Amino acid sequence: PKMKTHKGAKKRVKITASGKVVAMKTGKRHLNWQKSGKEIRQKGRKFVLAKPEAERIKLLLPYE
Amino acid sequence: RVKMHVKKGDTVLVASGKYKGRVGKVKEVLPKKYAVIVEGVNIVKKAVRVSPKYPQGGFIEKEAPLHASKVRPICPACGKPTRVRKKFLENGKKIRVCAKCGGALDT
Amino acid sequence: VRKKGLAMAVADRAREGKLLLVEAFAGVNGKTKEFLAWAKEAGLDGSESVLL
RNA sequence: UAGCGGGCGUGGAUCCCUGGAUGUCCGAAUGGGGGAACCCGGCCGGCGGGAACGCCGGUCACCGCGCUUUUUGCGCGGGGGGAACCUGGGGAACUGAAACAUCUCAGUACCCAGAGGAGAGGAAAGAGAAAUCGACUCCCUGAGUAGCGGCGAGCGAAAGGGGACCAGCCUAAACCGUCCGGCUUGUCCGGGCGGGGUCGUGGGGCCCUCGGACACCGAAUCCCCAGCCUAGCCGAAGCUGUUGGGAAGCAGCGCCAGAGAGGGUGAAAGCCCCGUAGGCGAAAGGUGGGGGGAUAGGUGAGGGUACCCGAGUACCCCGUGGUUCGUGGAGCCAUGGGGGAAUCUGGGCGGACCACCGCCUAAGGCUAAGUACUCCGGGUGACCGAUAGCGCACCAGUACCGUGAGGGAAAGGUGAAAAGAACCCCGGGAGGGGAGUGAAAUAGAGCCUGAAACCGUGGGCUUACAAGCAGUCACGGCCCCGCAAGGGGUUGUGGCGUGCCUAUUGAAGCAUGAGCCGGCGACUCACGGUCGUGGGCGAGCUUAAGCCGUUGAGGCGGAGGCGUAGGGAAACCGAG
Repeated sequence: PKMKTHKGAKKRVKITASGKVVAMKTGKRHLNWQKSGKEIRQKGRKFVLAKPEAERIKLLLPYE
Repeated sequence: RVKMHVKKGDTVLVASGKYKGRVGKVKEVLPKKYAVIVEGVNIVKKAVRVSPKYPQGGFIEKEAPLHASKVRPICPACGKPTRVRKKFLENGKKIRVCAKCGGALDT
Repeated sequence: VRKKGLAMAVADRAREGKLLLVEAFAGVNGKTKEFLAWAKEAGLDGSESVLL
């Protein structure tokens, strides 16, 4: 029956409604202290593509 | 139920294929496997020397049966499928407009 | 699509010329030879089959 | 299903339809039994002469529910099966997560039990955001959405709306009348029975008030009739010649039709036989609200009082199933323990909970309809033809496997029809040689077809000094087809040559599969996605369930999904 959208990556990723899957930056959690603002403002967003074609698929049915 | 045919043991022609157009006699309805023994299929069996009923001469047969779908009605004419009517009382089966059941004796 | 279907198909028959809508059929009781003589008169023959 | 042999019908048998009848012994077995189909027995009654032997018909085990003076007992039912469908009572493991315990598989297979054509369920402490609808089951979209999770695998609903279908009510308790119980006779506590009422601007009670009224509606119930099934009845139109064993096929004319569906008729028929369209049919039985008589039975407004509205319950806690909820802030339902209300400012819910506003009246009950399925009747198919098809085409749940639970085969066709082969001959028979039969015995009796691997007999070429994945290229010998030219074949010699498949860095490998052949046997589909493609469409597309029609006949049905705005997780900003 109807394939199930993967609730997970659905609950945690973006793709601009043109087809370019663009995600969210990590390595940002339990660090911060000896680090600097450079890593801060950089640790504000992310990118990606190529295998996020397979991920663009994994989204599935409602596309999104 | 309705093994019933249309042929009666009286006298009727034979539009067959063996001896086509042979005058069919008394007919003898046998049985419920659509067949008839008219007076026709004449062969001879190789019966043994059976001393009682077949003395020192045993090689003989007469009239063997045949198929029932090999005959057609008879009247003062020819075959042609029979029409039946309820006579109000009895049940006469006059022929194709041409009269009389083909068996008669008060019908 | 299928609307045009009928149209196209039916209308394409019309391109050939094999067609007609009689006002009312003369054989009024539904018996064979009525429609038969009727057909021999209405441009019919025997070798031609009738989505009638 | 033959012979022997004897009967019966137009005083309408057989055969089909119905009702009853005889219906032994087993089996829920049901008198007691017992290793199933066997062995005993009591009382009512009978026959043999029948008091001892024996039969016949009668009668008898248990549970519940309802009556009988406990008593003697009377009463209706129960209990068994059942392929699927069905509601509850318990409840797996393999797997997925590439381990694996949360989870999943699934409350799924499986065990119990019971219920019936149905059930299950079922008239609102509902559903949920608007002063919205209004029992139940079903189909659809909602939507893999909302939720859920080592936030992994994965699991995963409800409102709304588009339709099927349509159904409403039995009561307790308030109060009252009676018979019974007992009691600390008493203006009494419990019970059986009738009246009485049924709820959301609350409903009635009781008295008082309005005027309460012919009527007005009318079952799930009563009964009957059209019909429906268990058998049927009838029913359209042809010959002559012709080859052939046999015509239905070949020609000549003719014909029925509301019927040219099909099968069969020695093969290939609209007019041969059976039948097809159409038209009628139940004496007896079963089935039916389709229509109606009839029946149970239903309907009002108002003041006061201050009576009752479902108790080991709701409510708090604890241990918790189900649901999206794996316990999270955790709701509602259900319940095992413990604590344990009230009778309408009463109660439960609006997702912890308090405030404001709405929803509905609990803890007793019955309900058809559309749902679900295939033991079964008929009907059909871009279903199969004896390794297929159901396991079982023919006597398949037979053989035979094993004590056992249980396993589970094989095996079809002569012809139109038996005409199914007398008589001679050899022979113990068997089986054949002749004859005779049919169109034909190359259809000869497990007999239409008869192949392959396969074992024989005749003939042609070749072989007894010779080293072989067995052939290949050329040439000679040869024998037989050939008009020519050539062709088959066969091998006398010599140049060349390490089988097939699988597996491997890599095989002749002394790695393996394989004796040989016939046959059976493996990349499909169901949902959705996704790229490319053929077309209708155009900022537009297309309906789903279903309904109308159909007898391979289609159209209708815009709920909904698709598409134009995205960007921030969000509020929301807006070609920004």
